[PDB]
Amino acid sequence: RDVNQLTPRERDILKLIAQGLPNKMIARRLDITESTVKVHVKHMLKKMKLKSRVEAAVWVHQERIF
Amino acid sequence: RDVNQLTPRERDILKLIAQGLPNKMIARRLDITESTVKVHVKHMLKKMKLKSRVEAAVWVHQERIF
DNA sequence: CGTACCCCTATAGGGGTACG
DNA sequence: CGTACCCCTATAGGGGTACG
Repeated sequence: RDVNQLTPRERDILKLIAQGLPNKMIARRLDITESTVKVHVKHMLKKMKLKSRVEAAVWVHQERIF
Repeated sequence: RDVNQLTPRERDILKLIAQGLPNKMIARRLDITESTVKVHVKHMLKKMKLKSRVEAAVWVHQERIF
């Protein structure tokens, strides 16, 4: 499970997720549609082999990735 | 925002959420139905003024509640 | 309090295609 | 890659009643 294997934008989303933001807020924050955010989210989840955004949030904090 | 304001069972749920577990898994781990888990989660969220289980997980880690 | 439902809407997520 | 949608099911959440 390596964070370097993610694309920049995927790391942008993971960071906002780890801060507790719902997809709609992440979209407004990055000024892109929720649709696009949701695409990055599932790509990130599959790559990192995580089952949900909460697991990604927890993982990011436990492993102090950011 | 104080963790002591929650009931014991609500802290039980909060801990499992901060470990990234979905409600169904929390029910099986605690040996209660998913319905009951959802009640505790709902109560916990309102009392702690959190908008989602993700904010609850992120809060627990940032403030090192547990 | 903790248990376990009911009702409903909102959010998330997993597959796909398409195109600068 | 990043964008933005399509499809769908799954999960989450907010209100309620009930009862030992």
